[PDB]
Amino acid sequence: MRDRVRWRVLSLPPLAQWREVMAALEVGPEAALAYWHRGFRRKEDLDPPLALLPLKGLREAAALLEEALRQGKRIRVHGDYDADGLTGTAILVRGLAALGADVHPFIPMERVPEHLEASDLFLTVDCGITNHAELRELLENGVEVIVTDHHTPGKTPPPGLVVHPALTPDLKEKPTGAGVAFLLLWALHERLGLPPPLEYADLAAVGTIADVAPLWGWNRALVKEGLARIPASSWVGLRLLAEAVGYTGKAVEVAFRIAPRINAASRLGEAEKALRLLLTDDAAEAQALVGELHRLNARRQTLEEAMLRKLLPQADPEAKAIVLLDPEGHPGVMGIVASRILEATLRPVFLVAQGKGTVRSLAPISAVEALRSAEDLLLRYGGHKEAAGFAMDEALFPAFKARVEAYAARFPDPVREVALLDLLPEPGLLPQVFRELALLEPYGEGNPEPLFLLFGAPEEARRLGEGRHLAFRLKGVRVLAWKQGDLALPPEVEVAGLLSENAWNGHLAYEVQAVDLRKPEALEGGIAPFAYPLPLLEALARARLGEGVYVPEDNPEGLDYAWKAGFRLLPPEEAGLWLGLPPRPVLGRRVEVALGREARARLSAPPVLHTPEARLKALVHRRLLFAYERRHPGLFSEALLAYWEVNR
Repeated sequence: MRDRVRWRVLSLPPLAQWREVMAALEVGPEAALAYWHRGFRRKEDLDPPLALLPLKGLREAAALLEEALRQGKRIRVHGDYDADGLTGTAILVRGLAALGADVHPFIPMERVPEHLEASDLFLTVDCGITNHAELRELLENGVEVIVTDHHTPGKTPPPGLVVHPALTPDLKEKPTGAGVAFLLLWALHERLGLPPPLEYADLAAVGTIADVAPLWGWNRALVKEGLARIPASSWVGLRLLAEAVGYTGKAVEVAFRIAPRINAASRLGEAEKALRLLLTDDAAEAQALVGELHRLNARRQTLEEAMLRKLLPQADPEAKAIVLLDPEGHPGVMGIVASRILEATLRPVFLVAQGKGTVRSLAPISAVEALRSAEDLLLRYGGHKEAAGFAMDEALFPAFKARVEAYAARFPDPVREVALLDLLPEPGLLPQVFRELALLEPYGEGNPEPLFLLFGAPEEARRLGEGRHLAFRLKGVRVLAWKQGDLALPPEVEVAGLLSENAWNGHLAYEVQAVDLRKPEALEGGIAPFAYPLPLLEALARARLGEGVYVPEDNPEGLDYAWKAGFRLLPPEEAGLWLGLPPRPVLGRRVEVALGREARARLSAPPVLHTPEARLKALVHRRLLFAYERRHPGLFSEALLAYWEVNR
């Protein structure tokens, strides 16, 4: 598990593009790197337009709804029960009610006859993509059907009007159920001559974060609009839930504090509670409902901890697959218990409780493809590569366990990657870099917060507690971390951490929150090697032995000791050993390079005149020294190409 983790330094971009990004966006090289990796290049990519995505079927549904409203038809909004489904349902229910629609909600064939008597138009939120047979509402008695969902569409769309992103050719946005609900309300507003329903973007944003959709393009735009409307929401229940959790406008707070409370209600059978919170305009009742979700959340956490405690100490080792059975375990919390086991384990995880099953997988193992490998054993099932679910008679557990364990063995051990943006800059530059990274927010599925690589010997190390937690400094910057089993740092450490702005007592401190920490190891990254870092003393020996060598015109102080000493001086393109850097590229040259220690060459070590693209050259220089000291051919070679260009 803690041996199947790889650290990769992210590639450097072409310097002409790098500079293009720095200029537009107006930022330094570190932030430009992150921006370039996430695809942001014009000032336009940071604030995409929140516009009406032209989904396929959207206009017809909008027309169909206009008709429903004018003709006073009765509408039933049938939504999914997770946060995305509930916020989407609230969007449509509040939205349509505001326009004089006769509309009510409904949240989960045996119910089809109820839907029939109670409704003229049937609106599904984040569901119904493969509910064909329910074609009776369409057939047997004239009930109009509108389907809005974003779950994997079957081989053929179902009856009634369907509004699905993955059914719109081209289109590369990935709106969720709440997002689609939001677009549909928008389309209806266009038809009626009304302005965009921007006040519903907070509800849309919540659902969007909850369903872990990619935070880019439209999704990114939508969330920025919504995160900002939350503090003064038009929905007192959402504003009150957000304050209860100390919301400060950050997407991470939604994903981890707001949506979980809504989901807890649902997973515990009290989903109407969460829905009502989103629909009431009475603050008193809203206040009370927030207490109720707080109690449901606290309950879900309690059960989740008990289950985790019973299960984690089990079938984990190096078992290709983790298949555990907990008979009396609550079905509503096993999904999160699987994820926590999966993370602490880097192995697919299968849980079964009260005849229901959940799967959390990763790497080359498709969660749903494992289940398929043992499908005749299940009563029902379905999912994707990372998450899947099923029902099964617990009697078939051993058969199931073996099947899926055998299936996972058909693959290589999963390996977790940690993506490094770059070396962390000198402490003096941390503030500006942090402010420049700021425009990347909101962080999330789309774009994760960037990590930096700090490297050195830990000083002023001080524990804070009686284990794990500690603090220390690496080359002038304070780093906080949870020493992963051992405490006491090796003589030298490598850290992958978040650059933090820690407010305390009215003053700010910029330091690193380690997400991972370890004894130096081989780093992934760089381009195809051509320059191989060679230690200075080793290089001078060979030079003295008479090897064909190269010493650049700069620092003729060294080029002198060479003449005096009689080195077989040669031009860089033909000598296989360099004691310094040539001014212009020399490729097609598999060579060995040395800088020194006192070497004038080693003066890629002095600072400059900051602020401008001087900060660029400095990042390149820091890199060269790093790759040189770590004897990393790829990173050195890559850093050397960028060095050639930042000097042209």
